[PDB]
Amino acid sequence: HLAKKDKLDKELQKLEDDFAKLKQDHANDETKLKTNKRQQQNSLADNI
Amino acid sequence: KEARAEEGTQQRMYEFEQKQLKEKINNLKQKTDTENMVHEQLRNFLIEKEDQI
Repeated sequence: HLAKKDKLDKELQKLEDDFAKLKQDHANDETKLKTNKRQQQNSLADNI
Repeated sequence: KEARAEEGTQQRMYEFEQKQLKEKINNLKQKTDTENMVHEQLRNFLIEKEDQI
């Protein structure tokens, strides 16, 4: 059972690393989109 | 009987534990997929909002 557990527990670190990088990319994309949208709103407000 | 039943119960618990543990890789993949789906929805939202503005 312990060997089963040890073999099962691997391939996990890759899951966490890939998800962490994916979440970093998600946050960067969301921040960029929000900043661009806010800049568009700034342009609209200056026009107004 | 002690020896046999104790080994049997030990294996029962080990197999139940293996059942429980052979889900964490699936859960990590599901978590990554759900994060991707949330990012997809929110990115569509952000792009649509910026385009409308």
